[PDB]
Order: sequence, then structure tokens, then C-alpha cells
Amino acid sequence: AIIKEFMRFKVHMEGTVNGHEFEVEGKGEGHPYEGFQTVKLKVTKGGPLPFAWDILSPLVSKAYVKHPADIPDYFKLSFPEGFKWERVMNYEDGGVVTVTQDSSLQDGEFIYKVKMRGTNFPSDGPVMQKKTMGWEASSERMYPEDGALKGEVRMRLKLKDGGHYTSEAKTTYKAKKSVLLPGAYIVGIKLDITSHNEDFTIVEQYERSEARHST
Repeated sequence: AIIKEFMRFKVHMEGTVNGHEFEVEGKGEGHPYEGFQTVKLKVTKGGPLPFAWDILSPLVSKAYVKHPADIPDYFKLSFPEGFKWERVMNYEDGGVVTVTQDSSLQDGEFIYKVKMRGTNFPSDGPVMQKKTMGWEASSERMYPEDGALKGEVRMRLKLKDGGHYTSEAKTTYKAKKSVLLPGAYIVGIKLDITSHNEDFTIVEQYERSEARHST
């Protein structure tokens, strides 16, 4: 009832990367039962950003994943109170991102509050250099542990030359009240930047996410 077939969300994020401080605000919308959503982000503070935007796109929406009928939807069940998550991304060249998030449902929209810090990105490195062309598709291996859901992903950024830059992510999702824990399973995500102004202080992305079983 409270989660409709079409839902909007507002997201506010504050971050530091390698010392640079900033802030992002976004309005998005999608189909939570299809796992289609889009967002329009504006950098409200510290714009333009001196690093590749790609390391933020994955920190802007687990409520919009298509679950087969035979997998309980921890995320959807957690509303309207919602859930929190804590993530660590380890980049291959020693880059580290850590993140806090809070998801809730107020007055018919999701509200996302994000807090991140990034550090030890090489200055010659392709993030601070901005040599990235978006993410490949990924498979997050979800699984229950201690009344929470953990996630793990090998993630891969297209490089501008031709290579790939690599990242290990480990997340802990924890609903604000107690909720059916599903079995272990996989989420297939694809994230794309659909458009952006010259200095990327305004950006639009489109995410598609579907859950499936593990063999």
C-alpha cells in the first residue's frame, strides 16, 4: 500500500574525497517492482569536483529492485521506517571509500541521506585524473548474517584508454525493525550516466536491478 508502482525519492549526500569537501542533491523516480529508476543530481557545494563522478554514482537505491515472487524483499518490507547501510569500496590502486546511508519513507517519497569519505586515491591515478567511462554490470552476492543482509561485489570501471579499474565492495544492510531475512541470492545491476553538463555539476543516471537465485 505505502510502496506504490511508481515512486519518487529525494537524496542528499555530503562527502570528502582526498580532502575536497562537497554536497549533492537529487530527485529521482522509478518502478520499485521493475527495478527501473532515474535520478537528476546537482552538486550544490564544492562544484566542479576534481575527481571522476563515477565513484559517486553507485552511492545514489535498493528499494527499486525486481524480486521474483519466491524471494522475500527485505528492503521493501522494511518500510515505512526503512533501513540503513554501511559500505566499504576498496579500489585496486589503494583508493578507499566508506559510506553511511539512511533510507525512509515520508509523505509518499523515499528519503536518502548519504555520508561518504574517500582517501588515498593516487593523484596520477585514473579517478583524480578522471579517465573513467562508467561501470560494467555487476552481481552483488547477498546473504543473511546476524539478522542483517550482507552484500559483496567485484565492480569494474571502463577506462578511457581501454582497460578496467577494479573495486571490491562489502555492504551491511540492516532494517530499522525486524523483517523476514531471505536466503542467499544475487542482484544484477546496471548503472548508466544518460547525460551531464561539461563539468558534471549536473548529472542524470538510469539504474536497472533484478534479483535471481544462486545456481
